[PDB]
Amino acid sequence: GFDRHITIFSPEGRLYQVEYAFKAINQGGLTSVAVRGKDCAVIVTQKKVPDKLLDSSTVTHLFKITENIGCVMTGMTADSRSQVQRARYEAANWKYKYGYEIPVDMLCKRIADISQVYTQNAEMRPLGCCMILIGIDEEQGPQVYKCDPAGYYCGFKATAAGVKQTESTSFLEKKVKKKFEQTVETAITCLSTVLSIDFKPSEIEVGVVTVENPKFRILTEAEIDAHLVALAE
Amino acid sequence: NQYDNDVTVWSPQGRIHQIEYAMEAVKQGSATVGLKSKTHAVLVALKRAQSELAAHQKKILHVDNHIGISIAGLTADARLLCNFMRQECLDSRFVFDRPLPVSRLVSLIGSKTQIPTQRYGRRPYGVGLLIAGYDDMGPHIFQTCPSANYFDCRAMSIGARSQSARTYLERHMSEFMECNLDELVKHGLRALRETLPAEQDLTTKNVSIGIVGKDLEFTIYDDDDVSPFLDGLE
Amino acid sequence: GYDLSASTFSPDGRVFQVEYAMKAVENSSTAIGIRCKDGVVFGVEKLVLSKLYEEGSNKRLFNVDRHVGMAVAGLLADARSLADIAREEASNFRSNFGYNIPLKHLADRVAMYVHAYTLYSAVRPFGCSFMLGSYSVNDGAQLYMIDPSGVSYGYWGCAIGKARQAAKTEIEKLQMKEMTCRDIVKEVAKIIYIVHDEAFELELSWVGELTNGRHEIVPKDIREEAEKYAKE
Amino acid sequence: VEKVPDSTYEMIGGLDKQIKEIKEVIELPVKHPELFEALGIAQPKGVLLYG
Amino acid sequence: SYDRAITVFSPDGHLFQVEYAQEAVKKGSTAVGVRGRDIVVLGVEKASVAKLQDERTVRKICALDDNVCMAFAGLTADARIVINRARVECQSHRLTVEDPVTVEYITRYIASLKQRYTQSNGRRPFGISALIVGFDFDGTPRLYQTDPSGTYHAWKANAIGRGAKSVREFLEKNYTDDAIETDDLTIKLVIKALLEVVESGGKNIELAVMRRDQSLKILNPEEIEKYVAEIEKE
Amino acid sequence: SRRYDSRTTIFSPEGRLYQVEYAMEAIGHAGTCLGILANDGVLLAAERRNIHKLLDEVFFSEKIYKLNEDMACSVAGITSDANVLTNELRLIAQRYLLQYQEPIPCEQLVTALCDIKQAYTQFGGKRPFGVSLLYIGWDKHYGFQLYQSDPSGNYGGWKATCIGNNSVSMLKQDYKEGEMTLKSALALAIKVLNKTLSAEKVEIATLTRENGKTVIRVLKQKEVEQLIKKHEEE
Amino acid sequence: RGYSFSLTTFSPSGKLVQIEYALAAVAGGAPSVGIKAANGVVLATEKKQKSILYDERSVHKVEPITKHIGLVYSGMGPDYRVLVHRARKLAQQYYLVYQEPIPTAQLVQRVASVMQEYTQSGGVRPFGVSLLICGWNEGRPYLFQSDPSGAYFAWKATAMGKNYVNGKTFLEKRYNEDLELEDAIHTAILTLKESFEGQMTEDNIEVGICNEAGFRRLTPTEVKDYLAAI
Amino acid sequence: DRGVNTFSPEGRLFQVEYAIEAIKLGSTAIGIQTSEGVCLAVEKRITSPLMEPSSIEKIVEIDAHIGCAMSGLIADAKTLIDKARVETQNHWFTYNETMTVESVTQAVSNLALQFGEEDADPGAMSRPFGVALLFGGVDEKGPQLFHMDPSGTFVQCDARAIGSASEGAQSSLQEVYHKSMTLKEAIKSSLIILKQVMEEKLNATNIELATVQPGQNFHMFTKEELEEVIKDI
Amino acid sequence: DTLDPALLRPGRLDRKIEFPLPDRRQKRLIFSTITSKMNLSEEVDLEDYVARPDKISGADINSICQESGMLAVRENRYIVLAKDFEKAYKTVIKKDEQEHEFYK
Repeated sequence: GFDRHITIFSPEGRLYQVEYAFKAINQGGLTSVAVRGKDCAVIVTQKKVPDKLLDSSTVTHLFKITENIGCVMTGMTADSRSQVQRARYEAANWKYKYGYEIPVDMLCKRIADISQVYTQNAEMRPLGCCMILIGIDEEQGPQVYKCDPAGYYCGFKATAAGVKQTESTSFLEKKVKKKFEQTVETAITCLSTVLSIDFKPSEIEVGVVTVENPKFRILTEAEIDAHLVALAE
Repeated sequence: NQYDNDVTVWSPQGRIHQIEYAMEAVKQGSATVGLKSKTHAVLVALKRAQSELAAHQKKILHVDNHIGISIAGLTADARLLCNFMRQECLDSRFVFDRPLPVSRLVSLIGSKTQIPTQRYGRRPYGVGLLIAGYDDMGPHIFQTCPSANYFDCRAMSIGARSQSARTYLERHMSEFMECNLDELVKHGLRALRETLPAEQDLTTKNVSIGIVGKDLEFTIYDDDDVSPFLDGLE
Repeated sequence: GYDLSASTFSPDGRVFQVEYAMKAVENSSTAIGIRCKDGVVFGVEKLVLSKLYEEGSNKRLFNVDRHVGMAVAGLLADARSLADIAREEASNFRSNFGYNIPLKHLADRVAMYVHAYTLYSAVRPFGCSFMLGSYSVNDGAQLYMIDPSGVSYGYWGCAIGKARQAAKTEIEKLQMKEMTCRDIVKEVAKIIYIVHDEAFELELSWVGELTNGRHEIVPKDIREEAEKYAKE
Repeated sequence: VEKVPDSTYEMIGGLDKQIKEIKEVIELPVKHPELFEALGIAQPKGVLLYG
Repeated sequence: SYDRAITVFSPDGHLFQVEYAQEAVKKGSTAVGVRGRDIVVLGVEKASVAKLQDERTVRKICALDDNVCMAFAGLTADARIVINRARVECQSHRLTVEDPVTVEYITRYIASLKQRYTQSNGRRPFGISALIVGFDFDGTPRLYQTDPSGTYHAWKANAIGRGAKSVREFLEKNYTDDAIETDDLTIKLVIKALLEVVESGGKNIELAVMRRDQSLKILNPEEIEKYVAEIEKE
Repeated sequence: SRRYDSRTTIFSPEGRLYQVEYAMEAIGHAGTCLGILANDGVLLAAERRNIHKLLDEVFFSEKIYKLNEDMACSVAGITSDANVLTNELRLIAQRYLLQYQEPIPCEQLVTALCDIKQAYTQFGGKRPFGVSLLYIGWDKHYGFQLYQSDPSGNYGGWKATCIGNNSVSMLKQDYKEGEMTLKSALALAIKVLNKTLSAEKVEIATLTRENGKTVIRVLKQKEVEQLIKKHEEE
Repeated sequence: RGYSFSLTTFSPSGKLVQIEYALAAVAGGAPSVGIKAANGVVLATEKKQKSILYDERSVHKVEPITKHIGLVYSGMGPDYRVLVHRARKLAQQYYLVYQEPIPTAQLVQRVASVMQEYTQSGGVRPFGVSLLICGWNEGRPYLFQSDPSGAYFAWKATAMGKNYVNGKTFLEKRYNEDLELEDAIHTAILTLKESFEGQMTEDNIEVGICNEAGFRRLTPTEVKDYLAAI
Repeated sequence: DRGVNTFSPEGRLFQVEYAIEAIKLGSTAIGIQTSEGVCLAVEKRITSPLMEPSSIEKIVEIDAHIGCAMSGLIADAKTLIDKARVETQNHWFTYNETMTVESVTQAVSNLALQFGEEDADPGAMSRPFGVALLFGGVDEKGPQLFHMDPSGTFVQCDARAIGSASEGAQSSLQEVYHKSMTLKEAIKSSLIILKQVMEEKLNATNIELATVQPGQNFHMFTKEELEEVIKDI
Repeated sequence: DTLDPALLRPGRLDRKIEFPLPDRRQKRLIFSTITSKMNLSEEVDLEDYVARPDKISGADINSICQESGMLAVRENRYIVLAKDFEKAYKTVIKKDEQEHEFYK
């Protein structure tokens, strides 16, 4: 009966809502690629303003969870801010409930788990946005994670998210088997080799964290402009 | 018609597909007409007799202490809505100790009948109120609707074939903001006397009217008291 | 039949109860809002049906918190509902945190309210696009616009309604940044009279240095001054 | 045409209860109907071979 | 928390869930009772409980408290709930007024209960039908027969089982004044009425009698045989 | 939504219950474990799942469950549900003790479980408990007794009834109702299971006593190799 | 909010349609073996990601329930993580009331109890994760498996996930009742080695043992050690 | 199917216009308000003759001076007859006086169109009350009878017929009543039942008649009074 | 799958030969042959792309190896070293599928 209507099991498994929710994150498509540095988890994404009538500062993906965790999401932007507000809620709730500021992994476990209970119960749709989110803890290096709308966080080096995910992860897989704090030949060049725009410093948003300075920083056209003119080797 | 399980759904053009059909369900109801002057607003209703004979299912209602209504649609649902409107109008008599203004009255019932339009498995309040009252400024008159979208109107007619009463009443707005009670209610009854099936009389039985405004309570004129309002031949 | 329920996706990921609500504001009149350096000027098209409705029969420029505004587009019942709970939301902010509500937080709050209201088969989505707008003494002339999907963007000259396909072009060709709002109140009528291609009894409200963070229907004099932009 | 049926006779690999029961109900109702019309039996017909 | 409205009006005024319960009482045992003017008497043709039953727990005949007792017919497991709630509120009505509780009141409680399950949100109104017999403070051996629509009738035969339209037309034919005696002609009328339907009482029938607010006595198959033999002898 | 509900608590147009008799066909797929009582105590006789080596040790099996000192139960049908309900009914047993300091005469327990299982098929919109489990027990009131229930809700004293596939008719030509002499009840149990066999693929369990307190034995391994050679012919 | 009607229901044949679909979603899951051994068990599983891109020290499939009980799955991804959350909570209710680490049998009672009501109770679909249990519990080790129905069985060896018929037949061939320590690990490795889709990488398998001192995951330097000793 | 709170492509609710049916099903009742009382009668349609006919309650006294007369789906009225008498003695309790008939009729008809699937606690109603009835009562205004619907619509009535004879008996009653009681409205109303006759010539076993007169409180007629009236016709 | 169920019947065919869409112990031999009729400069590896065994014919082995040579015609090269192998393979080394995480 209602296999493609309700989040229930069809025959041969394959519940037909999460891959209908995966196809929802490709709608429009403003595309993030995250770069990890043995000391610096940089963030990259592309962002297109339609008509020079939007306020370009207000449109972003690039949200800040706390003073150590940033995030970027490529899903349908209606479902984005409902998901990032609960992640801010569980970050501040972790810091009030368990003392120390939340490390990056089980935050993504927890929002992956409420996305699971979206895709476990009926009468709610699994909201279509995936959370590329970075951050540094005291013990290990910089980390990066992505919970999907099914709740399967992995623990990545360098995936991507949005339209043209496969070309991006193919480029990163071909360009990580060679061995990068500057990330000048990796971060932007995944975008400029996948979709071939060779950006001016407007349309790209970059959010770094460093081990020397773990505060999440969103960069501006000055430093990303020096970062782009460093592609003259 | 898969849009029959249907105050949650949208027709693919723009249509919510049954709370405009509740607007059909008050087009089906009996005809009435209210209007306003510069001083006092009036309400006039003809009452259908679908029986032996009756009080003809008395339409215009006492809610208030000068904020009177005129129902036209379901009657039990109308009485539920005027027990709401009645009870919180008396609650504003209780707490603030002033007359509740007519605009906040019609706005918060416009937020009360708006909730079942929103949620699941709950029909809209299929009744078209034609409320009228005299607050601090001039005597307002509000059509509200089962689509929860009221109108700060003047001289509105709703009910069965009430569009002809509107098109009489639209081309006779110039002699409003004057035209005292004795010549105003004549001007409303000859606006009502077009929704009738073209055979001759606004009788004293079926016509019940209501007057509200400066220095007079919302006053109901029933079977006897409508007889001093008599004129017109067409 | 992958339609008729907001908790069910399309086979290509497109929740049809949202895009059916989006055309449900595309069959309603325009309401443009133009930002400039001293505040945000609204202007709403009116489509006065009969002579029976008086002036301001239905308010479509509501206000919320004594400074942000509510130029709405779609169903006036739904827009009036989220208008009054926006009033309650800035009420809970001013009562709760004391400080007068910054508009970005109110647009994100009402935005996630109307978004989280589109995740359930037990509710319908709203059928009303609407926009906000104000400025504090150090805020800038912030305005935002919110779809029935729940997405909220900061704009300069956003326009929602039926003829927004026409209306976005003139606001784009109008000089946007550096003029002092009084002229653009006057210039708003030029946009409204162009996009009305058929009583057009329009209505304007703003917030500005002539207001100091408030709202007024115009005061009432540009209604006989911006009416003189007929014959253009 | 459907030359599928391949001539077979008695080379069945070790089935004797089965051939006793099918020969009990496939040549007795053909070549000796006389003891069925005097035994009170109406007619045996239709055999299901499940295996 | 299940809140779907099951028992809803279809077209032509037909409340299909209740008539589906009417086939559900049409597909049960064959219960029967006689108001015999000083005694009351039941009977329900039982199945093959001798092969391997326990006769103690095959009881279509129960007892409410001491005088009122009922014979259900249909679904035989939704009935036991109504037995339990009848016994509970029957003890509560011994708590308040302290009477040998009248049969009218407890059968109004049963009919009101089943009518309350023709109203609530999603709970399938019962497929049982009762024979509330008994007495009161002054003799009066009143019998009552309820219904899945919650309608109780104070009739005097009410064979309401599965093949019991023939039994109630037989009892329409053969119950005028010949059964006004103590027990023998009444019980003979019952065992004649169920021996119309099936076979001999050594395997099938079982009965119960009640005499003047004492001694609710069932009849073991040794005693039923004597009556059966008399009927056979006729 | 009302398009999505399975609507379990609906009568058929033939009057029956669709989700209930689908549980009755769930018993015929998987189910064994007859039970025989005697003048002495009562036994279950059961079958495990298959021949699959890969099974280390069951303390009690997945079939026979202990409930009190003087009761036990066996399970047919879906094994995931009944586990829950048997812990559920186990709670019932102990709280009767907490209310009465009695070892809960087993008909009280079967009545309670059948009332809650009837409550799951009455309302709530859920699927019924797909298990026709049965019970053995003793009380000081009655003798050794076994009861048998089903997902519909009714139950009974079912002196030799089996559950599951290949349905008990041979037992109602072989059981001597007066005296049974429980060793020969074991012999009849391995007769029936020998037609439908060591303790790799059988699970037989007896209930007996010594000096008043009941003893529930699960009939450890070598006793089965005794009884399996207690045949020649059968 | 909520539904309060069961979506799992009975077929006209007389069986649960959702539960056999759940066993289909289990049978399309990653293969995992579990071998009960004379002093201790081994629960191996197969972690094949999409590319060589992810952190193989980030997510686990062997993970304990708080004392000496690990549990490994095969099937749906995050429904497992819910069952670990519920299982740890039930083990800590038991630990705070009875002041001992939970017997493995009772943990399988309560995990099979919580997986049952998702075959009922208001719109929820059943989990579709047939995870299997280990545990030392006093004297002799235990092993179980809670199906998405809610049943559970104890044995000496099993497999699950992809092509588990070959795992059950192959473990039926090579099992001894005294086969106890690292030989079990050996045959577990050559049960995953049977298919694996290729090359038997130590970062793509992880095992967990219950060697009478608490369940513990094996470090990646120990699996590759016995992958050198193949 | 569709639910209960939906409007029909004719214009009205489904369950209400379906609740107008199952009033044609069921027995017929009539009532006549006069200037010195109000008479009610109902032919309660006994099925078998093996039985007791004087316990089919279709004339039910709400109070001493309000008597109702239901039809249609019988015994569905007992909850709202219960609400009628409980509301009646609540009015006499809190206000120490008699009532009107539009206050009991006002109070019962609020419960008619008050149902729904997903609402408050499950003690609410699912289907509307499929029983049409009319309260014959005497007041300090006057004797009067208020014909209810299952829609909650109640009207002033002086000569109203319900049940299956809602057309022929109503049209016959339309031409035979104008003046007053003077003892013969109760004999010119069972005459309408005499034209209605379904099974039996309207003896004192199959019709129940009761009048409410301003001098007395009510009078449910016994057998010899009824057959005293039937002898006069 | 739809041939005819009367085309065999032991007389018209009597046989049936499955062709396997080959795997590990065969795929290596296909690469060994098709590379054995080309110019190689031993920067290539053999079993690295025998690895990732995922749903190949022999025809697409001839496509990725033929495509490797033709992608080496860009720089007018008479051999193939590193990228044209890997390069063509990834480009059309099954132009991917569509996984599907969680289950698996």
